[PDB]
Amino acid sequence: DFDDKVTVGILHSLTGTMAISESTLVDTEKMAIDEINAAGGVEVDGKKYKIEYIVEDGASDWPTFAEKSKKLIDQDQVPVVFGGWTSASRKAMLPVYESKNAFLYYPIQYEGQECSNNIFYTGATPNQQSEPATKFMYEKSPAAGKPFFLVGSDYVFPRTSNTITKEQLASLGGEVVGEDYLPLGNTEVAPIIAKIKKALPDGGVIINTLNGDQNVAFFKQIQDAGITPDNGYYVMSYSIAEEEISTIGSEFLEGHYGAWNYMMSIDTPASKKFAADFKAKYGADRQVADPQESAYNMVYLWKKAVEKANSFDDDKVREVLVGIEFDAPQGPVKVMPNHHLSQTVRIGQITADGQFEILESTDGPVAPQAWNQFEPSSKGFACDWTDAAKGEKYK
Ligand SMILES: [Ca+2]
Ligand SMILES: [Ca+2]
Ligand SMILES: [Ca+2]
Ligand SMILES: [Ca+2]
Ligand SMILES: [Ca+2]
Repeated sequence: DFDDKVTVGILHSLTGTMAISESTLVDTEKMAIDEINAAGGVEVDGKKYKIEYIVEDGASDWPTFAEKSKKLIDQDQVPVVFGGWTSASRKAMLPVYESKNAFLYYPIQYEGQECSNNIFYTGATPNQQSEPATKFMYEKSPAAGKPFFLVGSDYVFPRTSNTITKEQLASLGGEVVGEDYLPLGNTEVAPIIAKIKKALPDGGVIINTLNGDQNVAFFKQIQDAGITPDNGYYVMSYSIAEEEISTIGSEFLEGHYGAWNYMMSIDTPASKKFAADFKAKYGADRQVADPQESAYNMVYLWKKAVEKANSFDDDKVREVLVGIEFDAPQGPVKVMPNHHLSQTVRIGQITADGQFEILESTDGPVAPQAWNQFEPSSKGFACDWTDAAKGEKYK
């Protein structure tokens, strides 16, 4: 059957405000592991290893993400941890993975402005998400030319994302008329609705960087207040997709937008097979979306790197993972010298049944910019972990 076992770590929020988003990632990672095990496992030095896993609950709590990371690295001695969602959770974890010279694989869309030697990324950087989204909302949406109002959670991802949006929209000649943050999990949206009505009396663009289940209150409250597509108000969201939409109800999201690398509505054999397999394993009701596709790819990229390294030692796997390619559900993906993923970019409008109608797509994959080329501190910097004269951040 198999010669031996390897145990990997899985670390995600199964409780608290982020469980709405992260719970389905554990199921997707498990599906990649079960597919790999059914195909014969991972081959190292002529021997077939079964992939086993340990799942730790990060509990929507950043200090918990750091403590569970110490446990998986030092107690369980896993060769990789698949995990994280919030940039807060990842920033709390980063010093653990760096100080122990370990390996986190992180799948979620984020702000960039980071290039850890101890982290690989499958989530969009801003040039693979928010930069094309900003341009599409300002030039092509029904609110083209109108001002932007920024709403997000009070932590590093939304604050950094919105800094980049402000520089970009300034360069396009657009205007920001509002920027408000809610504490993560906070459901009191009424004061921000009053600010939107005063700043955008004739409709416009709302950039949503809310993370986790406060999104439920946000979409329900804005609709009840008449901040709707029919009244000329369009939301572009970066941190929810088909799974969360299924929990909230598509009646609340129809006509709003998203920007992702994978969407369940991609009409390819690879996309249809991923969605069919997920539903066959976990139920007909179950969606797939970008966060899940990102998490799925992590497990297959890791497995391809191990087989090329002929080692589970993360020191060697991290070296060899740069340049690994995969025929993913979204299309072809490639791990770059900056530890991020070249990915295809899609703009979608949410339909009555909670799918994206794909309106804009790149002809092929876009190279990720870890260091943002709109933000003044990062302009002209890159990351390249393959060259000792380059590293984390060089001109
Ligand atoms: Ca739960
Ligand atoms: Ca190590
Ligand atoms: Ca991705
Ligand atoms: Ca309508
Ligand atoms: Ca870069």
